[PDB]
Amino acid sequence: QVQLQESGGGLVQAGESLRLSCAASGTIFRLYDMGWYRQRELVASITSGGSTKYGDSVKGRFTISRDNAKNTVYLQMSSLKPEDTAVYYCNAEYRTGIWEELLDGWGQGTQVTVSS
Amino acid sequence: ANFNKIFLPTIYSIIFLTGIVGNGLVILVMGYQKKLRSMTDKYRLHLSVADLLFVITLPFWAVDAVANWYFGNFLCKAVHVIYTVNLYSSVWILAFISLDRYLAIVHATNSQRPRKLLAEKVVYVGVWIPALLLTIPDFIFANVSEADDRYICDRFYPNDLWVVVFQFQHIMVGLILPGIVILSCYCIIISRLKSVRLLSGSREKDRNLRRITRPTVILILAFFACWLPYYIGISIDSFILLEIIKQGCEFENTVHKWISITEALAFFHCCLNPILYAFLGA
Ligand SMILES: CC(C)CCC[C@@H](C)[C@H]1CC[C@H]2[C@@H]3CC=C4C[C@@H](O)CC[C@]4(C)[C@H]3CC[C@]12C
Ligand SMILES: CC(C)CCC[C@@H](C)[C@H]1CC[C@H]2[C@@H]3CC=C4C[C@@H](O)CC[C@]4(C)[C@H]3CC[C@]12C
Ligand SMILES: NCCCCN(Cc1nc2ccccc2[nH]1)[C@H]1CCCc2cccnc21
Repeated sequence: QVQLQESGGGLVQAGESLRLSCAASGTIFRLYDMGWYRQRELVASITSGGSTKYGDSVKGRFTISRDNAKNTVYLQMSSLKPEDTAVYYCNAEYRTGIWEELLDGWGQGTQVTVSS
Repeated sequence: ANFNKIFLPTIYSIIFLTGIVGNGLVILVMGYQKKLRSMTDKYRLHLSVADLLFVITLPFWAVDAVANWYFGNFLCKAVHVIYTVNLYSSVWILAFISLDRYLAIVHATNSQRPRKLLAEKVVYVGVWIPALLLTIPDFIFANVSEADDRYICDRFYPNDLWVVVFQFQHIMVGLILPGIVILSCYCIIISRLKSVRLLSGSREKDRNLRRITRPTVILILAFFACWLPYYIGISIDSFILLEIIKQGCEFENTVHKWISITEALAFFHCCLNPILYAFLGA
Protein backbone atom coordinates (compact mmCIF):
# COMPACT_ATOMS: atom_id res chain seq x y z
CA GLN A 1 0.00 0.00 0.00
CA VAL A 2 0.91 3.69 -0.31
CA GLN A 3 0.27 6.80 1.78
CA LEU A 4 -0.51 10.23 0.33
CA GLN A 5 -0.52 13.27 2.62
CA GLU A 6 -1.70 16.77 1.74
CA SER A 7 -0.53 20.06 3.22
CA GLY A 8 -0.54 23.76 2.40
CA GLY A 9 -4.10 24.72 3.28
CA GLY A 10 -5.32 27.17 5.87
CA LEU A 11 -6.52 30.76 6.17
CA VAL A 12 -4.39 33.24 4.22
CA GLN A 13 -4.79 36.90 3.30
CA ALA A 14 -6.20 37.72 -0.12
CA GLY A 15 -3.69 38.20 -2.92
CA GLU A 16 -1.01 36.02 -1.31
CA SER A 17 0.71 32.94 -2.76
CA LEU A 18 0.57 29.34 -1.52
CA ARG A 19 2.13 26.04 -2.53
CA LEU A 20 0.23 22.82 -1.88
CA SER A 21 2.27 19.66 -1.35
CA CYS A 22 1.43 15.99 -1.82
CA ALA A 23 4.06 13.35 -0.98
CA ALA A 24 3.40 9.64 -1.49
CA SER A 25 5.16 6.96 0.56
CA GLY A 26 4.93 3.18 0.63
CA THR A 27 5.41 0.34 -1.85
CA ILE A 28 5.79 2.51 -4.95
CA PHE A 29 7.34 1.02 -8.09
CA ARG A 30 6.38 3.80 -10.53
CA LEU A 31 4.01 6.78 -10.57
CA TYR A 32 2.21 7.72 -13.79
CA ASP A 33 -0.21 10.63 -13.34
CA MET A 34 -0.79 13.27 -10.67
CA GLY A 35 -3.38 16.00 -10.43
CA TRP A 36 -5.61 18.08 -8.20
CA TYR A 37 -9.34 17.46 -8.55
CA ARG A 38 -12.36 19.46 -7.45
CA GLN A 39 -18.10 14.86 -11.47
CA ARG A 40 -14.70 15.92 -10.13
CA GLU A 41 -13.21 18.19 -12.78
CA LEU A 42 -9.42 17.96 -13.07
CA VAL A 43 -8.53 21.57 -12.35
CA ALA A 44 -4.90 20.53 -12.89
CA SER A 45 -3.10 17.38 -14.01
CA ILE A 46 0.53 16.69 -14.94
CA THR A 47 1.70 13.41 -16.45
CA SER A 48 5.03 11.69 -15.84
CA GLY A 49 6.42 13.47 -18.91
CA GLY A 50 5.18 16.90 -17.85
CA SER A 51 2.31 17.05 -20.37
CA THR A 52 0.12 19.23 -18.18
CA LYS A 53 -3.59 19.63 -18.98
CA TYR A 54 -4.99 22.66 -17.16
CA GLY A 55 -8.62 23.61 -16.73
CA ASP A 56 -10.31 26.26 -18.83
CA SER A 57 -11.01 28.51 -15.83
CA VAL A 58 -7.57 27.89 -14.27
CA LYS A 59 -5.30 28.26 -17.31
CA GLY A 60 -2.77 31.08 -17.25
CA ARG A 61 -3.03 31.70 -13.50
CA PHE A 62 -1.98 28.44 -11.83
CA THR A 63 1.32 26.58 -12.22
CA ILE A 64 1.82 22.90 -11.39
CA SER A 65 5.08 21.09 -10.72
CA ARG A 66 6.32 17.58 -10.00
CA ASP A 67 9.66 16.27 -8.70
CA ASN A 68 9.80 12.51 -9.28
CA ALA A 69 12.92 12.11 -7.14
CA LYS A 70 11.21 14.02 -4.31
CA ASN A 71 7.87 12.26 -5.00
CA THR A 72 5.78 15.43 -4.78
CA VAL A 73 3.38 17.61 -6.76
CA TYR A 74 3.36 21.36 -6.11
CA LEU A 75 0.56 23.67 -7.24
CA GLN A 76 1.28 27.41 -7.19
CA MET A 77 -1.73 29.68 -6.68
CA SER A 78 -1.71 33.23 -8.06
CA SER A 79 -4.29 35.86 -9.02
CA LEU A 80 -6.97 34.72 -6.59
CA LYS A 81 -10.63 34.76 -7.63
CA PRO A 82 -13.77 34.25 -5.51
CA GLU A 83 -14.55 30.93 -7.22
CA ASP A 84 -11.14 29.47 -6.28
CA THR A 85 -12.13 28.91 -2.63
CA ALA A 86 -12.88 25.18 -2.49
CA VAL A 87 -11.47 21.84 -1.30
CA TYR A 88 -8.45 20.43 -3.15
CA TYR A 89 -7.98 16.66 -3.48
CA CYS A 90 -4.61 15.25 -4.54
CA ASN A 91 -4.81 12.36 -7.00
CA ALA A 92 -2.07 10.00 -8.15
CA GLU A 93 -1.83 6.84 -10.27
CA TYR A 94 0.66 4.25 -9.05
CA ARG A 95 1.72 0.66 -9.70
CA THR A 96 2.98 -1.60 -6.93
CA GLY A 97 4.82 -4.04 -9.22
CA ILE A 98 5.68 -4.86 -12.80
CA TRP A 99 3.02 -7.59 -13.03
CA GLU A 100 0.39 -5.61 -11.11
CA GLU A 101 -2.45 -3.62 -12.64
CA LEU A 102 -2.79 0.18 -12.76
CA LEU A 103 -3.75 1.22 -9.23
CA ASP A 104 -5.47 4.51 -8.43
CA GLY A 105 -5.05 6.54 -5.25
CA TRP A 106 -6.52 9.65 -3.67
CA GLY A 107 -5.48 12.28 -1.16
CA GLN A 108 -6.81 13.33 2.23
CA GLY A 109 -8.27 16.69 1.24
CA THR A 110 -6.97 20.25 1.58
CA GLN A 111 -9.14 23.20 2.62
CA VAL A 112 -8.14 26.57 1.15
CA THR A 113 -10.08 29.62 2.34
CA VAL A 114 -9.90 32.98 0.54
CA SER A 115 -12.08 35.98 1.32
CA SER A 116 -14.75 36.74 -1.27
CA ALA B 1 30.61 -46.67 -8.20
CA ASN B 2 28.04 -48.18 -5.84
CA PHE B 3 27.08 -44.68 -4.70
CA ASN B 4 25.96 -43.80 -8.23
CA LYS B 5 24.47 -47.28 -8.69
CA ILE B 6 22.08 -46.58 -5.81
CA PHE B 7 21.63 -42.83 -6.38
CA LEU B 8 20.68 -42.80 -10.07
CA PRO B 9 17.70 -45.24 -10.08
CA THR B 10 16.06 -43.50 -7.10
CA ILE B 11 16.09 -40.07 -8.76
CA TYR B 12 15.08 -41.61 -12.09
CA SER B 13 12.08 -43.37 -10.51
CA ILE B 14 11.00 -40.24 -8.63
CA ILE B 15 11.22 -38.17 -11.82
CA PHE B 16 9.42 -40.85 -13.83
CA LEU B 17 6.54 -41.04 -11.35
CA THR B 18 6.12 -37.27 -11.00
CA GLY B 19 6.49 -36.62 -14.73
CA ILE B 20 4.05 -39.36 -15.73
CA VAL B 21 1.43 -38.15 -13.26
CA GLY B 22 1.81 -34.44 -14.01
CA ASN B 23 2.11 -34.67 -17.80
CA GLY B 24 -0.75 -37.16 -18.06
CA LEU B 25 -2.93 -34.90 -15.92
CA VAL B 26 -2.07 -31.81 -18.00
CA ILE B 27 -2.70 -33.61 -21.29
CA LEU B 28 -6.00 -35.04 -20.05
CA VAL B 29 -7.11 -31.63 -18.74
CA MET B 30 -6.26 -29.76 -21.95
CA GLY B 31 -7.31 -32.47 -24.41
CA TYR B 32 -10.73 -34.11 -24.33
CA GLN B 33 -11.88 -31.68 -21.63
CA LYS B 34 -11.21 -28.73 -23.99
CA LYS B 35 -10.49 -26.23 -21.22
CA LEU B 36 -8.85 -22.83 -21.77
CA ARG B 37 -6.76 -23.00 -24.95
CA SER B 38 -5.05 -19.66 -25.52
CA MET B 39 -1.78 -19.62 -27.47
CA THR B 40 0.30 -20.22 -24.34
CA ASP B 41 -1.98 -23.14 -23.47
CA LYS B 42 -1.42 -24.67 -26.93
CA TYR B 43 2.34 -24.29 -26.58
CA ARG B 44 2.30 -25.83 -23.10
CA LEU B 45 0.19 -28.72 -24.41
CA HIS B 46 2.87 -29.35 -27.04
CA LEU B 47 5.49 -29.15 -24.29
CA SER B 48 3.62 -31.60 -22.05
CA VAL B 49 3.23 -34.06 -24.93
CA ALA B 50 6.98 -33.95 -25.59
CA ASP B 51 7.83 -34.25 -21.89
CA LEU B 52 5.56 -37.27 -21.40
CA LEU B 53 6.96 -38.95 -24.51
CA PHE B 54 10.44 -38.62 -23.01
CA VAL B 55 9.41 -39.59 -19.46
CA ILE B 56 7.93 -42.84 -20.81
CA THR B 57 11.50 -44.08 -21.39
CA LEU B 58 12.96 -43.59 -17.88
CA PRO B 59 12.49 -47.12 -16.42
CA PHE B 60 14.77 -48.51 -19.14
CA TRP B 61 17.53 -46.12 -18.05
CA ALA B 62 16.94 -46.95 -14.38
CA VAL B 63 17.30 -50.67 -15.10
CA ASP B 64 20.39 -49.97 -17.22
CA ALA B 65 21.93 -48.06 -14.31
CA VAL B 66 21.08 -50.78 -11.79
CA ALA B 67 21.84 -54.12 -13.44
CA ASN B 68 22.07 -54.39 -17.24
CA TRP B 69 20.38 -53.68 -20.59
CA TYR B 70 18.27 -56.65 -21.76
CA PHE B 71 16.18 -54.59 -24.19
CA GLY B 72 18.00 -54.46 -27.53
CA ASN B 73 19.38 -52.31 -30.31
CA PHE B 74 15.95 -51.18 -31.49
CA LEU B 75 14.98 -49.97 -28.02
CA CYS B 76 18.35 -48.26 -27.56
CA LYS B 77 17.86 -46.32 -30.80
CA ALA B 78 14.25 -45.52 -29.90
CA VAL B 79 15.07 -44.10 -26.47
CA HIS B 80 17.97 -42.04 -27.83
CA VAL B 81 15.75 -40.62 -30.59
CA ILE B 82 12.98 -39.76 -28.11
CA TYR B 83 15.50 -38.04 -25.84
CA THR B 84 16.83 -35.87 -28.68
CA VAL B 85 13.35 -34.96 -29.95
CA ASN B 86 12.21 -33.91 -26.48
CA LEU B 87 15.41 -32.00 -25.75
CA TYR B 88 15.11 -29.80 -28.82
CA SER B 89 11.31 -29.43 -28.90
CA SER B 90 11.04 -28.27 -25.28
CA VAL B 91 13.48 -25.37 -25.53
CA TRP B 92 12.23 -24.29 -28.94
CA ILE B 93 8.62 -24.32 -27.71
CA LEU B 94 9.83 -22.04 -24.92
CA ALA B 95 11.36 -19.77 -27.57
CA PHE B 96 8.06 -19.76 -29.48
CA ILE B 97 6.22 -18.80 -26.28
CA SER B 98 8.67 -15.93 -25.77
CA LEU B 99 8.20 -14.71 -29.35
CA ASP B 100 4.42 -14.94 -29.01
CA ARG B 101 4.51 -12.87 -25.82
CA TYR B 102 6.71 -10.26 -27.50
CA LEU B 103 4.31 -10.00 -30.44
CA ALA B 104 1.28 -9.79 -28.15
CA ILE B 105 2.75 -7.06 -25.93
CA VAL B 106 4.74 -4.83 -28.30
CA HIS B 107 2.22 -4.97 -31.18
CA ALA B 108 -1.02 -5.39 -29.24
CA THR B 109 -3.56 -4.61 -31.99
CA ASN B 110 -2.10 -5.72 -35.35
CA SER B 111 -0.53 -9.06 -34.34
CA GLN B 112 -3.63 -11.27 -34.23
CA ARG B 113 -3.03 -12.79 -37.67
CA PRO B 114 0.76 -13.26 -37.24
CA ARG B 115 0.20 -14.85 -33.82
CA LYS B 116 -2.49 -17.19 -35.16
CA LEU B 117 -0.28 -18.21 -38.09
CA LEU B 118 2.78 -18.68 -35.88
CA ALA B 119 0.87 -20.85 -33.41
CA GLU B 120 -0.97 -22.85 -36.10
CA LYS B 121 1.30 -23.56 -39.07
CA VAL B 122 4.83 -22.24 -38.45
CA VAL B 123 5.09 -24.04 -35.09
CA TYR B 124 5.43 -27.51 -36.64
CA VAL B 125 8.01 -26.41 -39.21
CA GLY B 126 9.99 -24.51 -36.59
CA VAL B 127 9.92 -27.09 -33.80
CA TRP B 128 9.20 -30.64 -34.88
CA ILE B 129 10.76 -30.95 -38.34
CA PRO B 130 14.28 -29.73 -37.40
CA ALA B 131 14.12 -31.87 -34.25
CA LEU B 132 13.26 -34.95 -36.32
CA LEU B 133 15.94 -34.15 -38.90
CA LEU B 134 18.54 -33.77 -36.13
CA THR B 135 17.90 -37.38 -35.02
CA ILE B 136 19.81 -38.87 -37.97
CA PRO B 137 22.98 -39.23 -35.83
CA ASP B 138 20.79 -41.00 -33.27
CA PHE B 139 19.57 -43.41 -35.94
CA ILE B 140 23.14 -44.04 -37.14
CA PHE B 141 25.25 -44.11 -33.99
CA ALA B 142 22.99 -45.38 -31.18
CA ASN B 143 23.89 -49.01 -30.54
CA VAL B 144 24.19 -51.75 -27.92
CA SER B 145 27.71 -52.88 -27.03
CA GLU B 146 28.90 -56.10 -25.40
CA ALA B 147 31.31 -54.88 -22.74
CA ASP B 148 32.42 -57.13 -19.88
CA ASP B 149 29.62 -58.88 -17.94
CA ARG B 150 26.84 -56.64 -19.34
CA TYR B 151 25.49 -54.72 -22.31
CA ILE B 152 25.81 -50.95 -22.73
CA CYS B 153 23.35 -48.73 -24.62
CA ASP B 154 25.06 -45.52 -25.74
CA ARG B 155 25.86 -43.61 -28.91
CA PHE B 156 29.06 -44.93 -30.48
CA TYR B 157 31.12 -42.63 -32.71
CA PRO B 158 34.36 -43.35 -34.59
CA ASN B 159 36.26 -41.10 -32.16
CA ASP B 160 35.82 -38.40 -29.51
CA LEU B 161 35.85 -35.61 -32.12
CA TRP B 162 32.25 -36.51 -32.94
CA VAL B 163 31.49 -36.40 -29.21
CA VAL B 164 32.87 -32.86 -28.97
CA VAL B 165 31.04 -31.78 -32.14
CA PHE B 166 27.68 -33.12 -30.98
CA GLN B 167 28.15 -31.68 -27.49
CA PHE B 168 28.85 -28.25 -29.00
CA GLN B 169 25.89 -28.46 -31.38
CA HIS B 170 23.61 -29.52 -28.51
CA ILE B 171 24.88 -26.60 -26.42
CA MET B 172 24.26 -24.19 -29.30
CA VAL B 173 20.83 -25.35 -30.49
CA GLY B 174 19.53 -25.87 -26.96
CA LEU B 175 20.91 -22.89 -25.10
CA ILE B 176 22.19 -20.06 -27.29
CA LEU B 177 19.84 -19.51 -30.23
CA PRO B 178 16.60 -20.01 -28.23
CA GLY B 179 18.36 -18.22 -25.41
CA ILE B 180 19.13 -15.27 -27.68
CA VAL B 181 15.56 -15.13 -28.99
CA ILE B 182 14.11 -15.27 -25.47
CA LEU B 183 16.63 -12.69 -24.21
CA SER B 184 15.79 -10.19 -26.95
CA CYS B 185 12.03 -10.68 -26.71
CA TYR B 186 11.93 -10.40 -22.92
CA CYS B 187 14.30 -7.42 -22.82
CA ILE B 188 11.91 -5.58 -25.13
CA ILE B 189 8.92 -6.86 -23.13
CA ILE B 190 10.27 -5.71 -19.77
CA SER B 191 11.30 -2.35 -21.22
CA ARG B 192 7.69 -1.97 -22.41
CA LEU B 193 6.12 -3.17 -19.14
CA LYS B 194 7.85 -0.78 -16.74
CA SER B 195 7.50 2.32 -18.93
CA VAL B 196 4.07 2.13 -20.59
CA ARG B 197 1.33 3.53 -18.37
CA LEU B 198 -1.34 1.29 -19.92
CA LEU B 199 -0.83 -1.43 -22.52
CA SER B 200 -3.34 -1.40 -25.38
CA GLY B 201 -5.98 1.14 -24.27
CA SER B 202 -7.85 -0.36 -21.32
CA ARG B 203 -6.90 -1.53 -17.84
CA GLU B 204 -8.34 -5.04 -18.24
CA LYS B 205 -6.15 -5.74 -21.27
CA ASP B 206 -3.09 -4.51 -19.36
CA ARG B 207 -3.77 -6.70 -16.33
CA ASN B 208 -4.51 -9.73 -18.52
CA LEU B 209 -1.22 -9.24 -20.35
CA ARG B 210 0.71 -9.06 -17.06
CA ARG B 211 -1.08 -12.07 -15.56
CA ILE B 212 -0.38 -14.22 -18.62
CA THR B 213 3.21 -12.99 -19.04
CA ARG B 214 4.42 -13.64 -15.48
CA PRO B 215 4.10 -17.48 -15.35
CA THR B 216 6.04 -17.76 -18.61
CA VAL B 217 8.85 -15.74 -17.04
CA ILE B 218 8.90 -18.05 -14.02
CA LEU B 219 8.85 -21.16 -16.22
CA ILE B 220 11.68 -19.97 -18.47
CA LEU B 221 13.84 -18.96 -15.51
CA ALA B 222 13.27 -22.32 -13.79
CA PHE B 223 14.02 -24.22 -17.02
CA PHE B 224 17.34 -22.46 -17.57
CA ALA B 225 18.28 -22.68 -13.88
CA CYS B 226 17.73 -26.44 -14.00
CA TRP B 227 19.72 -26.94 -17.19
CA LEU B 228 22.67 -24.58 -16.61
CA PRO B 229 24.97 -26.64 -14.31
CA TYR B 230 24.81 -29.60 -16.70
CA TYR B 231 25.85 -27.27 -19.53
CA ILE B 232 28.76 -26.03 -17.41
CA GLY B 233 29.80 -29.61 -16.73
CA ILE B 234 29.68 -30.69 -20.37
CA SER B 235 31.55 -27.54 -21.41
CA ILE B 236 34.33 -28.40 -18.95
CA ASP B 237 34.33 -31.99 -20.21
CA SER B 238 34.58 -30.84 -23.83
CA PHE B 239 37.50 -28.57 -22.98
CA ILE B 240 39.12 -31.54 -21.23
CA LEU B 241 38.73 -33.50 -24.47
CA LEU B 242 40.05 -30.53 -26.47
CA GLU B 243 43.27 -30.69 -24.37
CA ILE B 244 42.65 -27.19 -22.98
CA ILE B 245 42.17 -28.44 -19.40
CA LYS B 246 45.10 -30.66 -18.35
CA GLN B 247 44.98 -32.25 -14.88
CA GLY B 248 45.20 -35.69 -13.30
CA CYS B 249 42.84 -38.63 -13.60
CA GLU B 250 41.10 -37.68 -10.35
CA PHE B 251 40.05 -34.44 -12.05
CA GLU B 252 38.45 -36.38 -14.91
CA ASN B 253 36.68 -38.72 -12.50
CA THR B 254 35.39 -35.77 -10.49
CA VAL B 255 33.97 -33.95 -13.52
CA HIS B 256 32.47 -37.23 -14.75
CA LYS B 257 30.53 -37.79 -11.51
CA TRP B 258 29.61 -34.09 -11.46
CA ILE B 259 28.12 -34.37 -14.95
CA SER B 260 26.26 -37.60 -14.16
CA ILE B 261 24.65 -36.28 -10.97
CA THR B 262 23.95 -32.92 -12.62
CA GLU B 263 22.19 -34.44 -15.64
CA ALA B 264 20.16 -36.66 -13.33
CA LEU B 265 19.07 -33.54 -11.44
CA ALA B 266 18.53 -31.45 -14.59
CA PHE B 267 16.13 -34.05 -15.98
CA PHE B 268 13.66 -32.37 -13.58
CA HIS B 269 12.65 -29.92 -16.32
CA CYS B 270 9.98 -32.44 -17.36
CA CYS B 271 8.04 -31.69 -14.14
CA LEU B 272 8.13 -27.88 -14.28
CA ASN B 273 4.91 -27.41 -16.27
CA PRO B 274 2.57 -29.48 -14.03
CA ILE B 275 4.07 -28.06 -10.82
CA LEU B 276 3.75 -24.52 -12.18
CA TYR B 277 0.14 -25.22 -13.17
CA ALA B 278 -0.51 -26.63 -9.70
CA PHE B 279 0.87 -23.81 -7.58
CA LEU B 280 -0.09 -20.99 -9.98
CA GLY B 281 -3.50 -22.40 -10.91
CA ALA B 282 -5.31 -22.68 -7.59
C1 LIG C 1 21.65 -18.65 -21.75
C2 LIG C 1 21.23 -17.24 -22.14
C3 LIG C 1 21.80 -16.89 -23.52
C4 LIG C 1 19.70 -17.10 -22.10
C5 LIG C 1 19.03 -17.62 -20.83
C6 LIG C 1 18.64 -16.51 -19.87
C7 LIG C 1 17.18 -16.02 -19.92
C8 LIG C 1 16.30 -16.98 -20.72
C9 LIG C 1 16.63 -15.74 -18.51
C10 LIG C 1 17.75 -15.81 -17.43
C11 LIG C 1 17.77 -14.46 -16.71
C12 LIG C 1 16.30 -14.08 -16.79
C13 LIG C 1 15.87 -12.70 -16.30
C14 LIG C 1 16.33 -12.48 -14.87
C15 LIG C 1 15.68 -11.27 -14.27
C16 LIG C 1 14.68 -10.60 -14.83
C17 LIG C 1 14.15 -9.35 -14.18
C18 LIG C 1 12.68 -9.48 -13.79
O1 LIG C 1 12.17 -8.26 -13.29
C19 LIG C 1 11.86 -9.90 -14.98
C20 LIG C 1 12.40 -11.18 -15.60
C21 LIG C 1 13.89 -11.13 -16.01
C22 LIG C 1 14.06 -10.16 -17.19
C23 LIG C 1 14.35 -12.56 -16.39
C24 LIG C 1 13.81 -13.06 -17.74
C25 LIG C 1 14.36 -14.41 -18.21
C26 LIG C 1 15.89 -14.39 -18.24
C27 LIG C 1 16.37 -13.33 -19.22
C1 LIG D 1 16.17 -28.49 -9.77
C2 LIG D 1 17.48 -27.89 -9.30
C3 LIG D 1 18.65 -28.46 -10.09
C4 LIG D 1 17.45 -26.37 -9.39
C5 LIG D 1 16.13 -25.73 -9.07
C6 LIG D 1 16.00 -24.34 -9.63
C7 LIG D 1 14.58 -23.78 -9.62
C8 LIG D 1 13.58 -24.86 -9.24
C9 LIG D 1 14.50 -22.54 -8.72
C10 LIG D 1 15.89 -21.94 -8.37
C11 LIG D 1 15.65 -20.47 -7.99
C12 LIG D 1 14.15 -20.27 -8.13
C13 LIG D 1 13.59 -18.88 -8.40
C14 LIG D 1 14.17 -17.86 -7.43
C15 LIG D 1 13.38 -16.60 -7.41
C16 LIG D 1 12.08 -16.52 -7.66
C17 LIG D 1 11.31 -15.27 -7.31
C18 LIG D 1 10.04 -15.57 -6.53
O1 LIG D 1 9.33 -14.34 -6.31
C19 LIG D 1 9.19 -16.54 -7.31
C20 LIG D 1 9.94 -17.83 -7.60
C21 LIG D 1 11.29 -17.64 -8.34
C22 LIG D 1 11.02 -17.22 -9.80
C23 LIG D 1 12.06 -18.99 -8.27
C24 LIG D 1 11.52 -20.00 -9.28
C25 LIG D 1 12.20 -21.37 -9.18
C26 LIG D 1 13.73 -21.28 -9.21
C27 LIG D 1 14.25 -20.83 -10.57
N1 LIG E 1 24.05 -45.96 -20.33
C1 LIG E 1 24.74 -44.76 -20.76
C2 LIG E 1 23.91 -43.97 -21.74
C3 LIG E 1 24.27 -42.50 -21.79
C4 LIG E 1 23.42 -41.74 -20.80
N2 LIG E 1 23.24 -40.29 -20.94
C5 LIG E 1 24.36 -39.68 -21.65
C6 LIG E 1 25.45 -39.37 -20.67
N3 LIG E 1 25.23 -39.27 -19.35
C7 LIG E 1 26.44 -38.99 -18.76
C8 LIG E 1 26.81 -38.81 -17.44
C9 LIG E 1 28.14 -38.56 -17.19
C10 LIG E 1 29.07 -38.48 -18.22
C11 LIG E 1 28.69 -38.65 -19.52
C12 LIG E 1 27.36 -38.92 -19.79
N4 LIG E 1 26.71 -39.15 -21.00
C13 LIG E 1 21.95 -39.93 -21.49
C14 LIG E 1 21.65 -40.55 -22.81
C15 LIG E 1 20.40 -39.94 -23.41
C16 LIG E 1 19.21 -40.16 -22.52
C17 LIG E 1 19.54 -40.39 -21.06
C18 LIG E 1 18.53 -40.72 -20.17
C19 LIG E 1 18.81 -40.95 -18.85
C20 LIG E 1 20.12 -40.83 -18.44
N5 LIG E 1 21.11 -40.50 -19.26
C21 LIG E 1 20.83 -40.29 -20.55
